[PDB]
Amino acid sequence: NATEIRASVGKMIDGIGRFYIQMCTELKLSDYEGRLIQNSLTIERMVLSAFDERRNKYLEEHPSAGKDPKKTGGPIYRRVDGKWRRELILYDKEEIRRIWRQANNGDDATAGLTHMMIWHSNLNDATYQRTRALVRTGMDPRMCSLMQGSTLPRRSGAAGAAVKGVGTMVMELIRMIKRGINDRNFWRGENGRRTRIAYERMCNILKGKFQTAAQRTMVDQVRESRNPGNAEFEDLIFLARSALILRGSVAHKSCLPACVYGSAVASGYDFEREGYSLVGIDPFRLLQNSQVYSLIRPNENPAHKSQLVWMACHSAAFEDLRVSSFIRGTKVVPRGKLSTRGVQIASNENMETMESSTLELRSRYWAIRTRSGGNTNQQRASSGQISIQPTFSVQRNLPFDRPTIMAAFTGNTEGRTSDMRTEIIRLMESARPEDVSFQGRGVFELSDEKATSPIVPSFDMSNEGSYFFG
Amino acid sequence: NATEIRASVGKMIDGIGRFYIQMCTELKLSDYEGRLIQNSLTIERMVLSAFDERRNKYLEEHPSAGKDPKKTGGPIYRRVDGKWRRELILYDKEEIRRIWRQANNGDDATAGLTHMMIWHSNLNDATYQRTRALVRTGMDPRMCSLMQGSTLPRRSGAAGAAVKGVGTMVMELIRMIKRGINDRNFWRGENGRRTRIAYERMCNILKGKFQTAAQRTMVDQVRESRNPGNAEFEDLIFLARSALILRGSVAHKSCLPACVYGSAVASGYDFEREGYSLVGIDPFRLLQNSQVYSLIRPNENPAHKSQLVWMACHSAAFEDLRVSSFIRGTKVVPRGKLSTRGVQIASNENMETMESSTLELRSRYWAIRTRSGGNTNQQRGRTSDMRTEIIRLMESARPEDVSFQGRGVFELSDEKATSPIVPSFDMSNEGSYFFG
Amino acid sequence: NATEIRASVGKMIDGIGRFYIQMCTELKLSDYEGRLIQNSLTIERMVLSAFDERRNKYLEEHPSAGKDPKKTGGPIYRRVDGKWRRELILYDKEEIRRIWRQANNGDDATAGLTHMMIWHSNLNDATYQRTRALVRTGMDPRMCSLMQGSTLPRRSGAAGAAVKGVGTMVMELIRMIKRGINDRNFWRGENGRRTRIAYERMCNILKGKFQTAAQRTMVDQVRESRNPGNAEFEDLIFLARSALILRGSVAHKSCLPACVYGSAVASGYDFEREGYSLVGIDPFRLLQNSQVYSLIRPNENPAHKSQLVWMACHSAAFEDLRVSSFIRGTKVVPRGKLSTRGVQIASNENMETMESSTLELRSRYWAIRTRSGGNTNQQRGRTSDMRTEIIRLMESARPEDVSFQGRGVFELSDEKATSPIVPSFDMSNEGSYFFG
Amino acid sequence: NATEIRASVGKMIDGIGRFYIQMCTELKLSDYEGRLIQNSLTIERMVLSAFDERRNKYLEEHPSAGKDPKKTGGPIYRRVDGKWRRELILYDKEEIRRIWRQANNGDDATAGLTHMMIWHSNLNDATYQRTRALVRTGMDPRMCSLMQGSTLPRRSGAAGAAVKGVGTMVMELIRMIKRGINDRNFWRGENGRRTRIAYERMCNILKGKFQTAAQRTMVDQVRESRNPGNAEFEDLIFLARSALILRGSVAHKSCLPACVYGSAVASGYDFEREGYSLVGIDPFRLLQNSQVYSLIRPNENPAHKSQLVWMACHSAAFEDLRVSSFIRGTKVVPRGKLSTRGVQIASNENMETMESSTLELRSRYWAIRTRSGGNTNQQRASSGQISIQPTFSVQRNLPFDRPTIMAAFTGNTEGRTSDMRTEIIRLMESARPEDVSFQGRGVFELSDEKATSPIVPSFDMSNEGSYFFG
RNA sequence: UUUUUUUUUUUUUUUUUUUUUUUUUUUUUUUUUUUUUU
RNA sequence: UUUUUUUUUUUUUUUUUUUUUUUUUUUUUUUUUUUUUU
Repeated sequence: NATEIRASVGKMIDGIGRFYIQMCTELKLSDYEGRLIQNSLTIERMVLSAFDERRNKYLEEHPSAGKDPKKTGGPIYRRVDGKWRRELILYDKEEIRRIWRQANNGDDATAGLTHMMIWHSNLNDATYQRTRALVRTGMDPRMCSLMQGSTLPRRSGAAGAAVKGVGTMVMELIRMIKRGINDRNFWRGENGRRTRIAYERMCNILKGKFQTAAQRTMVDQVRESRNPGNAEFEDLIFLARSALILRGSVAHKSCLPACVYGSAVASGYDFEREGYSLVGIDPFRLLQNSQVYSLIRPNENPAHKSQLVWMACHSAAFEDLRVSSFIRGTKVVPRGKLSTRGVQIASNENMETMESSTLELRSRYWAIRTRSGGNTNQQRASSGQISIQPTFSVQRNLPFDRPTIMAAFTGNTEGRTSDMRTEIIRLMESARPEDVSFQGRGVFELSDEKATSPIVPSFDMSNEGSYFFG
Repeated sequence: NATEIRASVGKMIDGIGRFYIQMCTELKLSDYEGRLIQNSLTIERMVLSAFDERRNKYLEEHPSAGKDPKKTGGPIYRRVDGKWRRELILYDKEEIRRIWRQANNGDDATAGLTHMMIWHSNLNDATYQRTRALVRTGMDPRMCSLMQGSTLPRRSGAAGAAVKGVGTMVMELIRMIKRGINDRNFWRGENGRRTRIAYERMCNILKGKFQTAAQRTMVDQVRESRNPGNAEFEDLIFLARSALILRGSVAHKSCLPACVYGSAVASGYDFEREGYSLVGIDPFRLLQNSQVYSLIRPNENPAHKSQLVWMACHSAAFEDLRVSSFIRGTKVVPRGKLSTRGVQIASNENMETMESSTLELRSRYWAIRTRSGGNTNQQRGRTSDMRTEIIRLMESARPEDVSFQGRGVFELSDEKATSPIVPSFDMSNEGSYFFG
Repeated sequence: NATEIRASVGKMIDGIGRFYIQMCTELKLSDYEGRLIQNSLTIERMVLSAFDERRNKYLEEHPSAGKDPKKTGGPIYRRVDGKWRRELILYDKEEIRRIWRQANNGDDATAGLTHMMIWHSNLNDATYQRTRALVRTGMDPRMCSLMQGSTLPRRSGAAGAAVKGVGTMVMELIRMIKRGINDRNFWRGENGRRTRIAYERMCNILKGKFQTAAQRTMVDQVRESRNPGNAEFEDLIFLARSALILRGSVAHKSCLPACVYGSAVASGYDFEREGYSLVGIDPFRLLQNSQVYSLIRPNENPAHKSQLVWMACHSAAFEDLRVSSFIRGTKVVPRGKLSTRGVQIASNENMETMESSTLELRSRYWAIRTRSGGNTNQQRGRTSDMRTEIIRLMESARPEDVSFQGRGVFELSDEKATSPIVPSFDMSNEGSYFFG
Repeated sequence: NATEIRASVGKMIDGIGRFYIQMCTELKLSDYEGRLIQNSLTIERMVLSAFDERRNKYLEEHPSAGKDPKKTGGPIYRRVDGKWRRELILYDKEEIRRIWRQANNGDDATAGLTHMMIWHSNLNDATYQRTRALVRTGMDPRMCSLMQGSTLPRRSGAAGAAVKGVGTMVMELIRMIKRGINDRNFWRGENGRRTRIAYERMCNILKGKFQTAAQRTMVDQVRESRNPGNAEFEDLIFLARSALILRGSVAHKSCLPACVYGSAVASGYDFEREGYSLVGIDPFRLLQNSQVYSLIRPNENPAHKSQLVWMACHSAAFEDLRVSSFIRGTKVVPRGKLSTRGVQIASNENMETMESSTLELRSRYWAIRTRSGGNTNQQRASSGQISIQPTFSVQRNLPFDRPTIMAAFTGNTEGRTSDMRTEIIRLMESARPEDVSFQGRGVFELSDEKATSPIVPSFDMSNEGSYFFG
């Protein structure tokens, strides 16, 4: 059943919106100031810093960074008669802990935490990607497309684990492998057992993420190494560059600004009654009647800022630019010529230059965002019979597929790293930049609610560039 | 003597046909509607749901699935002036229990039950095979050929046990082994004793099914493990992949549609007098003058549907395609390019698109279907030592060894197995593989 | 350092004595009634029934035994002008929980709980030993001497675990082994893991209790059996009958009546300041100026009752009678001819016959009670190979080997263990055996 | 609790009495004829022949003995104006089966069957004992005292098994041993397994019956012989002659004539309400107001017949004659000079000589009949310590009882047949014909109901003879 | 001439996947900024 | 200087027993009668 999931997510987002309402009440902010992305961003880093129970425990025993008992940051932006001023207001965690507890009807609301931290990961992926760490591990900077959910820490649950990219897992596992190579950390102690456990948990997340059997089997084989040394490093680099084309089925969770939920809840649009969805039309239509204000530099233009905000909201920064333009209806400028900077404001930037203005989020069309992959790799061992059974008593031969009969019996087991790299190469050669994907699905219009009739897009606009970076 | 067996099976099928006659009388169906496979299929799931005494006892204590006191399903298809309509008519078990009791002259007729449930297993094997469960147990999907009688539950008797495939038994035993591994279920209690008993019963069924001494001995030694753990899992997987070539002597019971028997009985062809057989010419000649109507989708073609129905009737879906074509006289299309779907109709499919038409069951020739193995086998401490002889026998095996010496395909006009004709195919590599 | 342990035990017993003072205040009992053992006994079963959190949780889900929400028993004995009357006054646990919490300065005082439950175990061992269970497990009734701390449940900590006898652990482990033999209880579930854990905890307690390397090694090897069946049963019976002579180093915790502590605390003798000890002179000198009243049957004599009470207080019921007589200065009658019964009074006994009188606890001498073994041990693939060395050590053992060299019995007037006097008994065979 | 057992036995005897009422109704017998022991005796052999399901199955496949489809015997005695006549009326089993089924409220009433068959065993033991079979097995005729419950077949349950004597079990086991010696009957077949099972069931019944540990252990040891040959024969004969003095705790079930229950039930004395007991005062007071008529030969005297009937009712034929006389208040004549014959009438005896008269069952006193033994054997291994533990740290010896320490360790196990016969002989020598038993219990008066105050009997009447046979 | 046993929740939307899927903590990092520098 | 874990019904009439204890069938016997006879 899907009604229960819809009711649960509706209750969750209703609690989130009511917490936004109460923060607006408590902060004594104006109507316009309640529609600013920066305030929600700072408040949500406060949120994560209050539920980072692991870091809370680590910092209680580590009283450093000067005045840091329980309070961090808090750069609240406020309006005086047109001008803007930032105040470093410090909030302790504990009162906000209870205000959450009262906001979700006595519950912890950790799922909502996962969605906000994923949405921060989405905005981070949209704005800046780290080839710095990608080459710190030595991997080439060609794979920036697989840094989805990179900023997400381990503390997130299965829902958070679903949206993390393959390359994010590759980076996380190489970090552990390099740490275990630097020092003899895999001893029989509890630390070794726990890092082992986290390792197989991340690995079965990986093998769940993939779709074709060959990569799943080679990930299974990679596990057989009890002592991760150097060979597994290139093994999993080969895994990553195979996933470049043999991409994993990674979900795309549609989270929206802290305000958008608050404005919707304030108007009385209860999500529990009519139901809510995270993949369907829902986050699209809530943005159809949403007003958002944002802060812009004197050199920054708002036209690219709105498009980057739409990137961050719908996590489409790693998609084809042409498709995003089609849903937008307007051309989406790649990051090469974006005359804008990061959404977040540096702590040293002055305030006389800063100017607030609206953001455009309206899109002409809407589409479903499933956690599926492209259809192209379909040529190997077609599932079929190997033996036959005599039904009629007729003097005839019994056809046996002998060369596979030896293959099943071989000797011990089967499957290797380079052996399977051979089929990786074969499949890559079979792959073409022409294979059309997502057959049977199309882009839909806003006026339709039940997915009745789509329109098939068709682009012949040469080589405008389907590459957000470079 | 063979006359007594023939008389018994003739009486049984006569009772079955008379029950078909009475259901036709009671359902107020027309002559054409009495020749529909779907009606017989639904009625026979009603049959199994009425004699599933174990499930009856389990569901009486488990009142779930909404309105389910005694009645399940019942999608009866009916004609209005060319068009078709399904009615969800619910029948309770008990009245049909007594109608059976009166249909077999006061007897339970459990053997007939076994043949109908086997025929459902035959149609299921013909239509869809489950690599889903085959890989749920982790076994590779290369052995779909040994899923014969897979849908058959344990409740069937020895006659039902004869036709179940080796792979079906492998799946059933691995299920029990995994259940005993998940929890400490082999205690000295009655449950452990009874599952133990069922285990040796299934195992001596297995060792009866095989023919060569080596596999019988290794099955004997697999029994010596009082605690089935993980090693026996690969042991019996090796047994299965050895039976891939060293196939077991599994019977092929020739059951026919619920209607075919009813039409034959209605015409007055008493089977007790002239005798009946389940392996010989009998089910062939009854189909020589049988008319069958069936329901077909607007995209489905009837040409492949008739061949699939012949598969289901004669359980030849696991045989060589070339031989089935020879008896048919027409080419039999493998499942790779069958532009058809399952015979059974989904509960949500609309009725304006559905169209009824005849099915062809005539075959140019007839052949005996014995429960023997290929002549190639006659030409040829732990489990691994015997695995060595398994490997050497597999190496000795060739894809050239001709089997079934001294037997041939026969013509319809002959009744006493007088003179056959030797077939000979040189048509390259058309493909002797129904799947793939 | 030993000062911290002395301060801790002094604080603990001071809290216990202050709780006794407050119960005397709250119960409105007279001065004489505050010196009765029966009242303290009933109050301390109330104590254990209030901290038996496991049983509290088990009984909250199990509302049986009629009126048993939170209150059990409570047979308070009171005096009217010489005569005696029992009232079944029921006290709930929770208020006494907070009165404890206020009695130990906001602490739970679980250690004191361990000492009171051990002292109940000491009195139980002094009064009655169960050959009933000893033969329920089938072990012979010759080993009644190793039933020390038998009544102690698992809930006690390491201090409680120290005083439990070897035979008590043998009984507890055989109970678990028989339970695991009756049903397949060692599955991979959490229950099996937890019983496994309790098993190695009890086993390393066992191997800590022993002194010679051979028995420690054979206990180590008994662990190697992942599935405890029947062989381990006789293996650990052999372990027990080896510990009959190769005794384990089991402590003897010197706990005293609930009143004795209360009278001492009431007089103002703070134990924190001057320090307190559980093994040294301390419990001896507190009894040198302690007055105790007790209830006696019209047929029971008080002379044997006082000696049995001294047994219960100092846990000397399993020691040689001659030594206990030497410290007493008077002959100690063995249980064979004790014309007395159990200290506790049956729920049906009438009250007109019951008579209260003093008890004598004065002893002429005092001695240290260490958790060591006899000096005789220092003078000296499977389980059977080590059983061979067990047999040869038993043969090397003699009933003549004198133990405890370098230590002696001391006089009361000395406080710092200056000069002892060596005892010497030549009084034939008076009988060094409390039972039989 | 004892109330439930009392209610169950009361319901059972109420059903029995109501069945007696209905048989009196159906047989068209007079009031006097309903108080005849012979009619109840014949009817109860009909009862056992109707529930002997094993024999029913054996005789259905064995149609012999002429006219014997379902009907056996049935010598009903009737009065014509003073004279007596027997009619061989044949009743089939099945209708009486349903009349029972309706008499116990839809139940089978097998327990009542056990009590009636035990009461037949009691009367048989009172009247005639078989030294014929006792010497057929070769055992001497000195042990006629242990033939209690000898006629009881195996079909009885645990309640029936409790009252069977030790010698009865000895005879039953020797029969099986001789059968297994004559032919190789202990094969691995089902028959051998089932006779094995019956063997250990009879043996743990035996070891439950005994009281002293030595005989229990030697019975345990006798079991260790997987192939019962000749040695076990003398082994169990030694067991029997040891039980001659070391008697087993065998119960004495107090069943009464078929009529006595019927007369009590007919008068309206419901046993369910006031409760009923099988060991206490109950069967005594029901006989205090019971009238019984019986058939007597022209040479037989009724005075000894009444005493023999009291023997049969209370199963006191194996007790001391002096005690039975004390409860009677009149001298009880031993079987040596009883000028009477068996209660049952031979099939050929004429009817002109037969005369009916009353029977006396009144007793001056009453006593409890427990399933306990005599107190005398109490001198062997007095349960006591073997080791000591040092409580005080004193320089002293550690007393160890070494000769028993070797005995526990010995080598393998311990206990034999002749080895234990040695302690049998020692105990027999310690036994005396003077040891008084049953201390703390006494004979009671009729007027008391709650066992308040007894009177101690004392006999100094020389050697009148405490031996019913000889 | 070879045979009707029952043990705690499954399945006809469909033909080779999906299963209604989840808050763990170990010795110093990061919002001056967008692909280097430590 | 060595430590509070919980898994389906027990126990203070009392000191070494008792445990509220149960319808299985395998090849020919027995009521002339009470200790022989086959």
